Amino acid sequence: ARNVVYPLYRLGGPQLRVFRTNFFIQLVRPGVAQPEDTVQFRIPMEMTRV
Amino acid sequence: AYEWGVRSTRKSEPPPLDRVYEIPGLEPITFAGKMHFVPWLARPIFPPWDRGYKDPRFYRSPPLHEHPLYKDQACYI
Amino acid sequence: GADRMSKWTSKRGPRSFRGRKGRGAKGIGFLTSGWRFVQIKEMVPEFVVPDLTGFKLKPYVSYLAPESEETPLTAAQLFSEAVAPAIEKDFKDGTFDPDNLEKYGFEPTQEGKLFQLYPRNFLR
Amino acid sequence: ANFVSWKSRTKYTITPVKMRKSGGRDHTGRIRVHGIGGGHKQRYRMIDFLRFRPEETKSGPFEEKVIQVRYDPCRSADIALVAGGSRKRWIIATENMQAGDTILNSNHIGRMAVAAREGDAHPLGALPVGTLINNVESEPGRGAQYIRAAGTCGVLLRKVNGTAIIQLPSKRQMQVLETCVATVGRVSNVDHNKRVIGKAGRNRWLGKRPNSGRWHRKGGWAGRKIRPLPPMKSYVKLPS
Amino acid sequence: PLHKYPVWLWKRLQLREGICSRLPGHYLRSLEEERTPTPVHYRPHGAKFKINPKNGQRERVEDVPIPIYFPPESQRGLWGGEGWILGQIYANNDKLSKRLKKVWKPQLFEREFYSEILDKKFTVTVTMRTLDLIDEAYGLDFYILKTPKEDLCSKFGMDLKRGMLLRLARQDPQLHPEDPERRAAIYDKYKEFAIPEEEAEWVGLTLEEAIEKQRLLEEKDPVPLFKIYVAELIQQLQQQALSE
Amino acid sequence: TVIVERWWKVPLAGEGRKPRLHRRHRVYKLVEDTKHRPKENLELILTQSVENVGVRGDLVSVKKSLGRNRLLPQGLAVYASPENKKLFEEEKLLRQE
RNA sequence: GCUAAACCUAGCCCCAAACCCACUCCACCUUACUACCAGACAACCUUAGCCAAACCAUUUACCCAAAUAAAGUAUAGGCGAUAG
RNA sequence: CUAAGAACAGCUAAAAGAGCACACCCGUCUAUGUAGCAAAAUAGUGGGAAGAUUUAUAGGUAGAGGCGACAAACCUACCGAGC
RNA sequence: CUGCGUCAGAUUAAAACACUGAACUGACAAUUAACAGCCCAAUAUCUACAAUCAACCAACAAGUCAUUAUUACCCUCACUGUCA
RNA sequence: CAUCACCUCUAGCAUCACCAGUAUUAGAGGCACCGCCUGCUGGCUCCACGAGGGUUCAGCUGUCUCUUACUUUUAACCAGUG
Ligand SMILES: [K+]
Ligand SMILES: [K+]
Ligand SMILES: [Mg+2]
Ligand SMILES: [Mg+2]
Ligand SMILES: [Mg+2]
Ligand SMILES: [Mg+2]
Ligand SMILES: [Mg+2]
Ligand SMILES: [Mg+2]
Ligand SMILES: [Mg+2]
Ligand SMILES: [Mg+2]
Ligand SMILES: [Mg+2]
Ligand SMILES: [Mg+2]
Ligand SMILES: [Mg+2]
Ligand SMILES: [Mg+2]
Ligand SMILES: [Mg+2]
Ligand SMILES: [Mg+2]
Ligand SMILES: [Mg+2]
Ligand SMILES: [Mg+2]
Ligand SMILES: [Mg+2]
Ligand SMILES: [Mg+2]
Repeated sequence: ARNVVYPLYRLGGPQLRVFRTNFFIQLVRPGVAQPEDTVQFRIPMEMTRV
Repeated sequence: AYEWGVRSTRKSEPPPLDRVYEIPGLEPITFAGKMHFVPWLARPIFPPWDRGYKDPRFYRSPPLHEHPLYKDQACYI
Repeated sequence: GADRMSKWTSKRGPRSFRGRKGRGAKGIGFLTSGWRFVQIKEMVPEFVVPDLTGFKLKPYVSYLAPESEETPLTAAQLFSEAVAPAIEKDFKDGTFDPDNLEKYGFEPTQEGKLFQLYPRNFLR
Repeated sequence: ANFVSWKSRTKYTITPVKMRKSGGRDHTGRIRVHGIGGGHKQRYRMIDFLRFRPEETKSGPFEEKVIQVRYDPCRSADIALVAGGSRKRWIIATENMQAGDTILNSNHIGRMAVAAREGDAHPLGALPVGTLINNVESEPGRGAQYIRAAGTCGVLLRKVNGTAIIQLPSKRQMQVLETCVATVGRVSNVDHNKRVIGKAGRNRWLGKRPNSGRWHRKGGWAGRKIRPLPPMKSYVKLPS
Repeated sequence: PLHKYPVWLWKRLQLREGICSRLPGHYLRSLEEERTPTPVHYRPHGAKFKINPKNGQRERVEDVPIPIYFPPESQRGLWGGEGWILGQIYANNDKLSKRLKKVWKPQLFEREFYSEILDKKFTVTVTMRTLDLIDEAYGLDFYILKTPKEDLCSKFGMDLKRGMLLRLARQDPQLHPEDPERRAAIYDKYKEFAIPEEEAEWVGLTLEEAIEKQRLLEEKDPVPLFKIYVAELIQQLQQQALSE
Repeated sequence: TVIVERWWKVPLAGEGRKPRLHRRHRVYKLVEDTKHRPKENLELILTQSVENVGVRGDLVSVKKSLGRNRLLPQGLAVYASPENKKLFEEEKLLRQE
C-alpha cells in the first residue's frame, strides 16, 4: 500500500500482511512491437515488481 | 615517552554534568521527557541500553577474556 | 542556470546521486558485503485476498433503494451495541467486578497482540 | 574548516602510514606557514625515539640486531629497522650502521665508565666525557628530541652531581640529568648538507614552494627603525 | 494597522494562556516581580534630594543602575551579583580625548565551601564580594537563603536554595542518618526559612524549567472510554434498580 | 569590585518610569576598585586552642586569609553571630558556676 | 482608414475595532520534502557609521509605556553645533 | 592548497626542469573583426609539449579578509579593496 | 530534462522558405539490467622490501593496491540511472 | 618576478600549522648559478639559453622603382527576412 506507514520489521518478527491495498494498475497497449507473452501495465511509483 | 594519537583526533571529553545533580535530595529537570535536545534544560543521564534480541547485522562480541577458548598461555600461530 | 523550482528526483545528479535517491517504494531487504542484496520474505507485504466465489455484493447498487440517513459510528454507540448487552446480563445475575473487565473484552495493554491499536503495527 | 589531523593512529607499527599534506594550512584552513605545498607523496614511518623501551614480558638491558638501514622521506637522516626479541621498530640510524650489526640498550649506570660503541643506548651517567652523542632527552622517560638531524652530534662536556652538560650542535650548553638515555656517535647522512639541489624543480619535489616575489625592504635591521632621541634627532641626516 | 496590545506586553500575555496559566500562583508572582538588585558596581546617593552646588537648590536625585553582563560561566558559581561591565572610557580621563571601549572583569577564585544542610562540599568559582557576603551572613547556608533571586544572579545559587529549602521542609532524615540529634540541631537553626514543600519545589526554576515541570505533572495516558462508559453504565444500571 | 560612575548626567525619569539611557551614557569612569582597599579583620569565636589564642569561646580577630582558609574549614572557629555569642555566653556562665 | 484611441472594476491606502494563524492521509535538518541502527556539536557578549558642527578629532535628537501643562524651563555641551 | 585519479604519438638521443615534432597548454607577430561568430574571437605565423607540465572530480582559505614565482595580479565578464 | 518519434492543428516566423507545413501548439507514445549506482557483524591483532614488460642494470623525488584469532551468521537478486 | 648557488636574521622545542619535525633542522629575508677577484662586503669573465632590444653578410622576394592580371569573399541588381 501507498501513503501508509509500514510497520518496522526485526529478526523473528511476524509476516507483513496487507488486507486492503490502494494500488490500482491499468493495462495499456504498448506503443512498440512486443513479444506475445509480454504484458504492459502502468503502476504507481510506490509499487515494486515483487 | 611520546604518545601516539593527537588529542584532537581522540574522542572529546563529555561536557561536565550540570550542577543540579550535585545537590542531594534534588530532582533535576531534563529534556528526557521532551525526547529531544534543548539548551535551557539539564542533560539527562541515560542508563545503558540493550537491544533485547540477537541481530546478526548489529552483533557485538563479548570481551576477549569472556571468550570460552581463552587461555593465559599464548599460542603462536 | 539550474532549475531550483522543479522537483528533485533520482533522474538528476551524478551516478552516486541517482542510485541513492528512490521513488517512494518501501525497502524489502538490506545490502550485504559484495553489494549483494538479501531480500527478506517477511518484509514483503503479503496480500490477503479472500475467495469471491458466490459473493452477493456487487460494485454498484441498484437505484431502487431507500434513502437511509447517514449515522456515523461513535465509541459510545459501539459500546452500547457490543459490550453493554453482556454487562446487563451479568449485572442482573449479580456477578460483576472490575477485575473481570478483561473477560468482557477490554484489553488493559496492547503488548503481546498481533494487531496493536496504538501505535498500530499493521497496514491498511 | 573540516580539518582532521592524519596523526590519529594510536598503536605503534613499522608499517608505513599514509599521511596527508597540509600546504602550510592550520586547522582553520588559512595559511600559517608559507612556502609549503605539493611535492612527491610520502608515507610516514613511525620512529621510536625512546631507545630503552624493554618489552612487556622483559626488563633491564636488552639487545637489538639491525635488519636494514633505509631512506626516510620525512627526516633528513636515515632510519634503521631493528629487531629485539619478538618485536621490530624503527630507530634513527647512526653514521656507521649496517645490516647485521648488534646494538645494546641499557639503563644501567656502573661505578666506572664503559666502552661506548656507536649506535648503543646508555645513560648519560655511564658515558665517558667528550664522546659524541645524539638523540638526547631532557628527562628520563621523555624521549629523544634534540640532535636528531643528519650528521648532528652533541658533546658530553662534563658530569657533576648526577647532571651532565650537553653541547648542542648550535654550540649551546644544556644541563640534563645523568639518567637520560643517549645514543653514542653521530647520526647517519653526514654528507647530507653537501647535496646540490641542481634545479628549481627539485625544490618543488621536496614540497617547498617559491618565495614571494615582493621586494621586502623590511629585515632584521632595515625594517626595524631605531627611534632617534630628540637631542640626536637633529644629527640624523645632513645635506651634502 | 496597530496591535491590540503593546509589544512589550506580549511576554506577560503568554502567561495568561497555555501551560503557563496552569502554573502555581506563587510561582507566577516570583517572575512578574521586578525587585531592584542591590547596588554593586556603583555608589548609591543615599538620599532623595541634594543641593546642587552651582545654584544652591534642592534638586531630586535618582539612582540609575549600570547594566551588568553576566557570562554563561557565571551561572555555575557565586559571583555575588558581580559581572562584566561593558562600557566606554575617555583616554587619560579627558572628555576632549577619544573614546575607547573598556571591559572590567571581576577577580574569580575557586574556593571551597561546606553546607550544613546538604552535608556536601562544593568547589565553586566566587569573587571577593561573595566571600564577604558569606562572612556577613555567618555561613553559606544563610547567604543562600537570605539573598534574593535578583541578588544571587546565578542559576546554581538558586538551585542550592531549592535544595536547601526542600530539606528544611520535608524534614528529610537523609541529613546525618546516624546522628538524629545533630540532624535536629541543624534544622532548628534555619527554622526562620521554613517554606511549604508545595512552594519550595518551584524556587529558582526558570520559565522554561517550570513549563517542563508542569507538563510532566500533566503527562498521563488518556483514560480508555471502556472504563468511562462502564462506570456510566453501572451507575445508570444501579439507578435503574432503584426505580424497580 | 570595580565601582564606576557615568561621565554624563542621566536625566530624571520620574516616579514609576525607567530612565532613558543614551549612547553617551555608556561612558563610565572608574571611581574605586575595592580590591585595593585596606584589609579588614574577621571576628570569630574559637572552638579549639590555637597559637594566637588557646581559649575556647574567646572572640578573636585575624586576617580574612586565615579564618576563611584555616579556622573555618577545619572547625577551629565559628562565625561571631549574635546567636553564637549568646550560646557561648551561657557556656562561659556554667564554667564560672 | 490603418495603427490605434476610449471604459470600471479588480483590488488597494489610512483609521476604528478586536490580541492572530498553523494535526486529512504520506514525506520533510542526509543531497529538505529521502519508511527502517551507538550519538554525545550546542544558544546568550556595548552596535557602528553616514550625517550636523559649513573640516574634523569631544559631541550630534531616535516611542519605552497618561494626552495636556510645567517647558524648550532647570540642567548638559570643542559651555560650539546642539542635547534636555 | 588538500584528497584520490588521468594524459603526453613518432624521431634523435640519453637514465636530461634535453632537441625536433602531434594531441594538448599557452598567446609572439601580422591581418581580419570593432553592436563582431565572439562584453577578447578568427586565419596564418609562433613558445612549451616527461615536466616548476597539462587536466577531470570533491574539499579548504571570504572582504578590517583571502590568495599571490609582487602584475597593486586574482577573489563569478567595472577589485587601489567583491557583491 | 523530453528539447526534428507518431498524429492532428483556426496552425503558421525558426533571424530565407515551407503544402507533407515544422527545431510551433495540443494529444499520444517511450528509455525494460546482465552495465552503472546503492555495499560490509563485533573486538582485538597484523601490513620493513615501489613502479617502470620487472628480468637485467640504474636510481630518488622513496612511492598507486596484503591479514589473522575468536565470537556472530547459511535469509536471497529489491531499489534507482537508461530518450534526443 | 621566480630559480639552483651564495648570504643575512630568528629559534634549544612536541600531541591540530611549523611537525607527528629538532640547528646538516625550521622560519623570515637579500641576491641570482658556477669560476675569478675583494672586504674582514664589492668588481669582472664566461657555457649554453631568449617569440628580449639593436646591428650585419648572403640569399630571398610586388616591400619598393611601378604597379598589373586572375580567382574567391564582399560588392551591385532580383526575391525573402530585417
Ligand atoms: K566633509
Ligand atoms: K625572451
Ligand atoms: Mg536560476
Ligand atoms: Mg629564498
Ligand atoms: Mg626577491
Ligand atoms: Mg512628570
Ligand atoms: Mg561635517
Ligand atoms: Mg574634506
Ligand atoms: Mg624538453
Ligand atoms: Mg621543444
Ligand atoms: Mg602562479
Ligand atoms: Mg613592482
Ligand atoms: Mg605600480
Ligand atoms: Mg567581479
Ligand atoms: Mg550490476
Ligand atoms: Mg631578478
Ligand atoms: Mg640601418
Ligand atoms: Mg642584404
Ligand atoms: Mg599583368
Ligand atoms: Mg533586398
